[PDB]
Amino acid sequence: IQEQTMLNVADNSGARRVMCIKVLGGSHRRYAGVGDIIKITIKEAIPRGKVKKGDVLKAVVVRTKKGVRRPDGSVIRFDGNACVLLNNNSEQPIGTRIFGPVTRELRSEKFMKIISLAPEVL
Amino acid sequence: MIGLVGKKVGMTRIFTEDGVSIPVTVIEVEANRVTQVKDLANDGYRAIQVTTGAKKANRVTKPEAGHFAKAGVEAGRGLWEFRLAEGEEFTVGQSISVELFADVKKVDVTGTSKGKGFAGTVKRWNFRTQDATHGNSLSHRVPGSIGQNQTPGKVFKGKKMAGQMGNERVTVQSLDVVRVDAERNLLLVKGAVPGATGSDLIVKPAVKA
Amino acid sequence: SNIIKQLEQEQMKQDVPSFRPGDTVEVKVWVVEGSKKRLQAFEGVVIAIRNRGLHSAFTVRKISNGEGVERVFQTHSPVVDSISVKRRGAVRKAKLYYLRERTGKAARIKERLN
Amino acid sequence: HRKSGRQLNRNSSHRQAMFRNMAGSLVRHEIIKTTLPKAKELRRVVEPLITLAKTDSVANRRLAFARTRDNEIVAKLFNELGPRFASRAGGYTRILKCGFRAGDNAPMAYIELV
RNA sequence: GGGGGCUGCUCCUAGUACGAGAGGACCGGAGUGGACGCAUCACUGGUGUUCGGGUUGUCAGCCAUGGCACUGCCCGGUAGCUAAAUGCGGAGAGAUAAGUGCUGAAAGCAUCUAAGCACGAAACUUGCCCCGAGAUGAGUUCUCCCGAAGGAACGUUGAAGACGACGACGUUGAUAGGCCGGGUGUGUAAGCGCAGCAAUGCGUUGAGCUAACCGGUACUAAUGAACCGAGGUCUUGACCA
RNA sequence: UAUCGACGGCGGUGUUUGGCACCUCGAUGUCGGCUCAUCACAUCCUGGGGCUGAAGUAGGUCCCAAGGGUAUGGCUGUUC
RNA sequence: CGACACAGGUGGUCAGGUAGAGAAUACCAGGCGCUUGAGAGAACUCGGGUGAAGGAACUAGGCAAAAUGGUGCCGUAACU
Repeated sequence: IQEQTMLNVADNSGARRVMCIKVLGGSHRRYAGVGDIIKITIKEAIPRGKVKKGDVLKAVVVRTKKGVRRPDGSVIRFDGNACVLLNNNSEQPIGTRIFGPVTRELRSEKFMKIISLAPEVL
Repeated sequence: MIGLVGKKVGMTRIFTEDGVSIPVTVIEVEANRVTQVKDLANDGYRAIQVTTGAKKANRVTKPEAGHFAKAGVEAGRGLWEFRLAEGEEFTVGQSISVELFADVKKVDVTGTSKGKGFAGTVKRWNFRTQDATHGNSLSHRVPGSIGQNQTPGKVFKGKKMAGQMGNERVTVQSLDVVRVDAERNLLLVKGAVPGATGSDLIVKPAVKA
Repeated sequence: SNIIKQLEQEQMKQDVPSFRPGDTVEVKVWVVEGSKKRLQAFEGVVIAIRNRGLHSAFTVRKISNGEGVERVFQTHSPVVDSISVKRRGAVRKAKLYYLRERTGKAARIKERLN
Repeated sequence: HRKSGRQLNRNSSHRQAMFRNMAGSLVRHEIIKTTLPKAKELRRVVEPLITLAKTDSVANRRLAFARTRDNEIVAKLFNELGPRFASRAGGYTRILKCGFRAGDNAPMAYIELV
């Protein structure tokens, strides 16, 4: 995942697709991986209620195409890319429910509230 | 006999009741004829041969001792016909692996890891690699930056780069001795051992097991 | 045996490799890995062709299980975390061992079909 | 590089041909004279080309006149030079080196058919 | 003689010390990440005019099976090498500056100084890895040798190699090939039966063909003979007889 | 006199500009960029310290020190 | 003809020899082999093929390359 990339949304906030812009604390030539919080600007969504289409917010990458290897030696790959929108309230999703599975290292050590709302875990 | 030495044959494995299945590196440990033993001293930190013990020389074995008591003695190698040995010289120099080697015993095996010419920063001193799209930019094994501040257009000697190698000594500790068997008097070491096949590797009672 | 397969019958001992996998065959796998609080019960997942696996250390293959976002991944059978498998749909054809497709083309008449 | 594969002294094509011919030479006349990487690979052009041409049958000689374009030395490979090698496996037609000849300095034996 | 390790996050310590509250640390001990450095691939993944298949034109009468466009084109693709792969990369010890002190005068007080002295910097030296007898204190050891010790030339192949080398073997041989077997790659054969009007659809065949690995096995392939070829220098330092 | 700091006075550097024009004037391919090698420091930090309008935290200023690290991107050919 | 046994230039007739829309590839007839050699599986340069994921982010400009691309049916906008 790099800047100007189009990924899908995982929460029911009204947004459909998202376009990456920048990554927080990542001075590298094009990049944004699973677990990294990035500044974004949704493209397709509901242009009313609360100006969705056009606004810039933050999000957390959950699924990507690139394959990641695990301690056992097996690599896993997904179809496309997805992310979850978060508000000002320190690492808190703006949506109600989440869609799609999540990683393990993203539970215990880092987020404990995201796992509680996660339906699947690989 | 601070330890013995053999030639790496290859890597196999032996499933033992106790413990669990684990790869084993076969090492040829055979007849040697140590005529003398060269002892080195640690002057500051520069190896230097104190003396050499022949078939009969109490004038050299004495200095060898004491210096050891002073803990100033360095690694010990002795003029050998095939492979090394220590207290083996005093006897006659003629000995077999059966005399020194038991199984299930822990030993420290050191050796020079395996000419490859010039290599890329990565394949070289383990440098990582361009993860992320960095790899997509087909810039796989490249630091991407020879050095900061284009001016000087110089690369800090530090700023590790590419170069020559092959043609590094490593002493892996805690290497359990599975067993001594094969067509010839060999040794079965648990796991892997530094260096390629045919390379000379030494054995030594595990300093700490 | 030879000094190449003489040191491979132990680790991952050739546990009677289930007749199938074979072509379209979709045998539901198993599991027993913890990853979390070690109390993991059984599990289930559909498969497909995309067969794979050699002599000594063979492996299932590209699972290609529809359920969920999609699929992929697979543990080599046998494995420390392995148990017996079972059957499913009876054969089909094309060329099992290397059967691409099935991916980038998975619908009704499209999947479970050559 | 890699292990010792074939040996294309010239290019790709010049390297099936050359085998055919210099294959029928060691059956039309029990004497031939090439070079070093000479008929050593032509020792192969013949046997195969013998065996599969051993016992007379339908799907045997049909392989003979396929590598060797000639009716003369494809018939004399049977009913002669077989049966003539009845109870003999291999050794069909070997040959030992010989001093290099004039012109192009290239040592050469003389195939022959024992 | 050549060289590097820099930085960040998290846990324990604290929601404690400090503070009205808000707010909010530290020393130290650990785990890990990013980045930059010698190798190795078993695992995951990328390559292939080896190979298998489909198919157009044309020739062998058709069929079968093949030649040609120096893989006809198209589809797939094994080994090695590789990478988005994997294993490894200290601590510690020593010395000054700024500075902190001791003892102590010149000024019988005082004073880190003026003599002397105790400590004190990621950097420096070392550790560690690599190169290295042309390392100009230009090495060490053993044996052989001053008319015969030893050595160069050749032949068969590489764990080798960019033309002048290196390494292994040379019948006290398995080094290479053949054969067989082992370990692998493809996918249903020839023929015939009944198939069928035919393409080719069936049955007999879950049948053949093929290999740039390994083992067994000398069966085959590693002579003969020539030749480069110095001969224990001189003076003296001690011992043996 | 934490910090800021006029008037006036005394200097160092020579990266700027001005001046002179002593030298070249019997010809050493431009600008910018790129690629690649070495050197320097008027240290932006890391390290050790002083002061504070220094409670703590976070900062401001200053000293020793360059060992390492001091490294990148979007628009514009463009150097502000 | 071009200073040369110079891959340059130079008019007419044979455009029904055999497979396709055709004077497009393959192949009789006829003609020819008059466009310097030998031995290991480097770097570099000239032509070219294939490359995962993104894909013009390169560039003065998509230059280059590629894509579409036969035939039949359906259907076909602004403008004129």
